[PDB]
Amino acid sequence: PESLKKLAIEIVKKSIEAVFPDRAVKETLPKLNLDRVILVAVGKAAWRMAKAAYEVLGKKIRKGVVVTKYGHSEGPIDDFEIYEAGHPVPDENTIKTTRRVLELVDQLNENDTVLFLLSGGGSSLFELPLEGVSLEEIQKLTSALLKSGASIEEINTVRKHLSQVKGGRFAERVFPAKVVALVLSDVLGDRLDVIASGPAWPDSSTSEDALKVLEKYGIETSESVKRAILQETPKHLSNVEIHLIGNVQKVCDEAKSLAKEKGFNAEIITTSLDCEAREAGRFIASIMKEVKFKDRPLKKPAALIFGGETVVHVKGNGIGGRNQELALSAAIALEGIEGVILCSAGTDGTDGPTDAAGGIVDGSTAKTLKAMGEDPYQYLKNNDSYNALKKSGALLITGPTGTNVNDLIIGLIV
Repeated sequence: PESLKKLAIEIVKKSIEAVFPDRAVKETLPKLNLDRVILVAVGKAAWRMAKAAYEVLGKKIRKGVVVTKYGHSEGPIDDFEIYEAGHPVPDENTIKTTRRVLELVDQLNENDTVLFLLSGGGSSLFELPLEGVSLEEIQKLTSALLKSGASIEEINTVRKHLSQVKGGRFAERVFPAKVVALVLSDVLGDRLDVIASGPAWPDSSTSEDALKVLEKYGIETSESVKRAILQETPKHLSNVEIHLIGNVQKVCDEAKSLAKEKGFNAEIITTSLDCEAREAGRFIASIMKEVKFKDRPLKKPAALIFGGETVVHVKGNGIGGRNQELALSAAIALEGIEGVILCSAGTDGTDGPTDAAGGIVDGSTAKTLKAMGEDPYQYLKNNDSYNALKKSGALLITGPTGTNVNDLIIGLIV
């Protein structure tokens, strides 16, 4: 009873380890046989990904540079240059460090290779406007577009046409050298045209597209900006190889195999979960009830695996997060059923603005709350999932993982 809870926590903890930067790199990079390497690592996981590459390659790296969030770097790595910069918004340090990265990659020859180690936050952490466009203008134009209700693709079209590195321009500067990118994806569906706005990915959108977006949302812009946009972005790239070394699929696969390794009939139901968090908790609960009482779509002992990135339409003023709402909603749906554990987790280690990664619940959780005089629906209505789970000993606390590939959910039935 106690032990099944422990079993699911271990599976969740060990599944996430499969996408820690160190292990993700070491399980991929050696197979690629890289030589004459300039290492460029950008992202919230930049420092650990760089350290792991150094250990694989050593002096085959001729120069290394690291840009990550303030407070994220963990000291020297041989003689690599270690930098930190603005996130979630780019600042003067972003400009400085990006400018330095372009000094490291210009005038390389066909025989050289850039090892591009990429994780979350790269739109903010990797940026240098085109000559005559200001960072402020970029900050302001983005915010104007968001507020006006522009789509992420429309924001992206405009951003790529204001930048020296987005929209494939980075790969274009590395030319004639090769780009081999290792990507640790925090974007659902691992869309490389969106991840960091595709600095080593061709930009299918045009200057015309960018200007039509601004016109569409009535956003006024300088002459400087409009004539910066007229410089078309690379429509094709010949010097790039991309490998996804971490994403939500890898994490689901590892949980599937860890679960099998423990005697469970295990399957992945989906890795593209994106609906409302509380409604997803009920759907998953309904599947668990099918297994429990009808022994399908898996026979007991069963392990159902889910991955994705749910959302919460915030109506109240509580504290919580998507994974904690998904768990709290499920505990309501599973009240009174023996033999069921559900465990949800942000692979961050951080669900909402909290120290918890998610929830760990069963058929007693809701009645533990009722027996204390609390009402589970009221915590959910008020978006106060964190507190409901703390009161019933159902918070999953992992700590920061040093990675982010969205959400893992696991349901066990016996």
